Amino acid sequence: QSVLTQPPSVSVSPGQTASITCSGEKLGDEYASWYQQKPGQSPVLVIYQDNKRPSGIPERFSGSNSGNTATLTISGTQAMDEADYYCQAWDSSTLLFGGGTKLTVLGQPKAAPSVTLFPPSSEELQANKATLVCLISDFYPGAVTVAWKADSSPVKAGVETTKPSKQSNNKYAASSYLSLTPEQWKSHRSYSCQVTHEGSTVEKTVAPTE
Amino acid sequence: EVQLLESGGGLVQPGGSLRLSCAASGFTFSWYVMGWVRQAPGKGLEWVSSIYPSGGATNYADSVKGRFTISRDNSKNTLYLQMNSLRAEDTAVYYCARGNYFDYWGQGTLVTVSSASTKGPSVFPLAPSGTAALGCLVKDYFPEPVTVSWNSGALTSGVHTFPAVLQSSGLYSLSSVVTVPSSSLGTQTYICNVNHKPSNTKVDKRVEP
Repeated sequence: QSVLTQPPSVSVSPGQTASITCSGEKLGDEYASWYQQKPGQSPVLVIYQDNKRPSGIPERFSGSNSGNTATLTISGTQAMDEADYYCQAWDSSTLLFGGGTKLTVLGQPKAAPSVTLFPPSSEELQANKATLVCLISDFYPGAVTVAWKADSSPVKAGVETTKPSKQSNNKYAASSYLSLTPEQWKSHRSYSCQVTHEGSTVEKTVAPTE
Repeated sequence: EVQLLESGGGLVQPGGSLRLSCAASGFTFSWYVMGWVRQAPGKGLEWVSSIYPSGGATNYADSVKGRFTISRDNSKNTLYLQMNSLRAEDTAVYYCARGNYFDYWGQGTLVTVSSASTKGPSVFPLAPSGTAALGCLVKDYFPEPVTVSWNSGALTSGVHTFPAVLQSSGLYSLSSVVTVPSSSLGTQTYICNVNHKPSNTKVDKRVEP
């Protein structure tokens, strides 16, 4: 089957005009459309039939079709335009999408994580398990490294960590879960969650409660 | 105005069958092309199928051809997607969308094709201690999604629900927390409302200091 390829990522400085390209076999003999998808959101049609905007879509969205290439153009780019952008083409018989282009808007301020570490609930402990929860929110850029300590020693099993995911305010979130027995938890004086973000480390510590 | 509302999502076994619906209003249904577009978690969009105004003709993507059946009922303003011989590849959020160029979209229902059992989450309070963070752990469930809210919907600001983890056990776990003035911890109650439709798990849980 035919492919529609898009750049997997595009970066633009604020106020400049984003350009997102779409190409495949025969795209100039076809109509191109484009969709904006924000995190946690349904797609939104921004351009159809190469270069028409639906009512409601701003004029700073433009589309063109030449060569074997469709191109989506966004002027006055700001951070609230960060999103996945999908080209699409019919004709034909089938409906082809592109793999999507991630639109990075540069110049967003670095933001350190708010971290919150939680001890197991009394209830879970009566249920004869234990779960430590490390919540990492509002950080930018979206890379964190997360380490766990029992007292002063690293924990090398029982750790479950999410990758970072873009919150609707363009900052990032992550979580990490350390599973233990009540005994393991009660042994040590404390557990720590250690999150390192862009060279700097935030650490939190809880203890059994007694 | 334009309403596209879906149903029918959930867990299904490989080789099993499942039917999705899309209930529509706000526009003259029988005049529009409709179709389905799906999106597997953290991956890209893919056309599934489309169907003419009259329902007299259909088109399919190669990967679902033979296995899916799109149909419509123009009197009840409903779109269907019969899904048979399900394969793990069919696991995706399924989007309802109107017309030649997908100009309106539903919110999507998630379909999960696995051999595995549903499992209800266990839900535990996450206790705190200026500001204080209290929260709820939604542990060990399958498949997605869960909904979490606070004080039966009433509490909405300061509320953050985290994306889940897929543990190597193949179960999910997630949390949701709420920031509150610490002073209010004495004179205000907090209960998290957690729903997991595929296992009929509904839980309330107070979070106390």
